[PDB]
Amino acid sequence: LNLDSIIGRLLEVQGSRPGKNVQLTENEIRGLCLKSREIFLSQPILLELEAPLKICGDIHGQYYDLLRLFEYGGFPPESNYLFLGDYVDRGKQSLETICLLLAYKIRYPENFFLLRGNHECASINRIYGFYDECKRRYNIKLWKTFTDCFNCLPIAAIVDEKIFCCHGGLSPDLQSMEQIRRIMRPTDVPDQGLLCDLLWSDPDKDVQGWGENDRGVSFTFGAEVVAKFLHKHDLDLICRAHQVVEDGYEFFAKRQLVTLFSAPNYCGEFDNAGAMMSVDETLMCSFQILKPA
Amino acid sequence: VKKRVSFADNQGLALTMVK
Ligand SMILES: [Mn+2]
Ligand SMILES: [Mn+2]
Repeated sequence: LNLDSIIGRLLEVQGSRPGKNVQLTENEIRGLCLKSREIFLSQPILLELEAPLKICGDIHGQYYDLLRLFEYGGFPPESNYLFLGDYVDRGKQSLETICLLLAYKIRYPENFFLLRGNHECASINRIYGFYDECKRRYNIKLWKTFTDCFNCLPIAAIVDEKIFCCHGGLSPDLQSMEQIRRIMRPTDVPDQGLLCDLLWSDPDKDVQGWGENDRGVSFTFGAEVVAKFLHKHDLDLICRAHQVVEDGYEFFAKRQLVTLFSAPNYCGEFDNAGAMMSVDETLMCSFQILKPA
Repeated sequence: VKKRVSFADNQGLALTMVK
């Protein structure tokens, strides 16, 4: 794999006027989808991680905001990074986004980690724009390779046995961490159950126990659900994304949970800001926020 | 042996970096 060349061409459009693309060779990308896929299957499905690192929420193809993130927090391995799914769809440059991440993953597999989102799934990114982007710029079979790569993504992580990181949130079927480790890869996302709720569920201010999710999929949960889950597993914080927030960060249940969103002006239909939780080795968490004019 | 999660805002330092 001629990796340093690929990463170089991906960062060549930094400073250019936004909207300019990066088109890699069809083979080069397919190499990323295989080399990264192997690294995923080697590392645990439940990532045991050590601070210090930076955690970023949804990107959703917004590639120039992602470049603004690294330009702010430092290009790897200057910092470590954890990403919470939703790399593709909605944005115009999903291919530039996902490739630069998968390249860094292969580049520094012990200091760069990508978690699965509800859009890293064929049935979803078929609808919202990653499929039309692959068919246009390349072909269909490349999308199927992407799918085979997405299936083997890791699901959740735990930063020093205290912070719990998943895309969506909690599941009623999750009572022990071994239920996560026993999940096999490759895997599609089933419409119901544990794996589905980890990428689709949402924190609800209005309900206390569990409730029906307006997405038509998974469940909501309340401030009571967060207090019991952190206590039973001896955890202090739950970190997730999956939902847009005004400041880029937004606490829940007396700072027990935080929602991260790293895409400013989410698909040109919001005034929102992008944020990024910088955690030093002592598990002290302060945010870095992106914002337009 | 086991560290704890402490916010910078909670511990007397600014929470937010603007750019
Ligand atoms: Mn999402
Ligand atoms: Mn999303």
